[PDB]
Amino acid sequence: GSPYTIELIQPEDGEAVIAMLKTFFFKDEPLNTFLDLGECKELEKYSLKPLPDNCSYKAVNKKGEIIGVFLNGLMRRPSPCEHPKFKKILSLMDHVEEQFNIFDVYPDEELILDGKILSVDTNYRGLGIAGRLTERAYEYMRENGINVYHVLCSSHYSARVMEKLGFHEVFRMQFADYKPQGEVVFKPAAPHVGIQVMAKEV
Ligand SMILES: CC(C)(COP(=O)(O)OP(=O)(O)OC[C@H]1O[C@@H](n2cnc3c(N)ncnc32)[C@H](O)[C@@H]1OP(=O)(O)O)[C@@H](O)C(=O)NCCC(=O)NCCS
Ligand SMILES: [NH3+]CCc1ccccc1
Repeated sequence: GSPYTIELIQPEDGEAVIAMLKTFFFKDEPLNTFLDLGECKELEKYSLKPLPDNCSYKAVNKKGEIIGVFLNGLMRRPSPCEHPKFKKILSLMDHVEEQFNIFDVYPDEELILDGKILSVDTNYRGLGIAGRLTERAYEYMRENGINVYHVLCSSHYSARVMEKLGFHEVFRMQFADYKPQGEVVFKPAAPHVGIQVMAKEV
């Protein structure tokens, strides 16, 4: 009996979204937790960047507070940062993109939807809000003729959200195996075993 709405995130929402992410995602996404991310303007800018694509969604409670967000942006088929902790995360994301091209799985797709930042207020977890946020994007995909939803998960819990919705894990990289320059960079808490790249054909 905790009602909420699912709404498109507007440009004026940037501040509220960042406030929520700082309380939750910035502290409790597993890589951020492992590194103890702290203040990070670069992740703020990173989070705001896809908003103008108009396919990022917020869950809002009966008090008008944001209790969940899924920030998404369009991702195109490829063709030929001072914050020292976020730099490591960014390098990991570059690395995955170097080792796995989602577009090889979908050779006839030019544009796909990329699920970038997913966060739900701890008090409201286990109610399927992340799933509701994810499904909302299907409406956008259908309107725009987008066929694939790609979500790189750094959490076993977000991977579970995607699995319930019928996403399949098309690439796994275990953190224990990520050793750029020969040494382990990340050792997040179990059950977060690795990067789980999830894809749905909607
Ligand atoms: C990942 C996250 C967005 C899921 O949101 P959610 O709305 O709770 O999603 P769900 O209700 O489907 O729960 C997913 C799974 O989380 C697990 N979970 C972790 N903590 C939980 C808790 N406090 N309450 C209930 N379930 C929890 C459960 O295994 C659950 O599976 P199940 O309910 O089907 O048995 C949320 O856990 C979160 O914000 N985590 C921290 C930030 C993060 O890791 N983001 C994703 C990085 S890719
Ligand atoms: N998709 C999750 C990856 C991630 C982890 C931490 C900061 C930004 C992005």
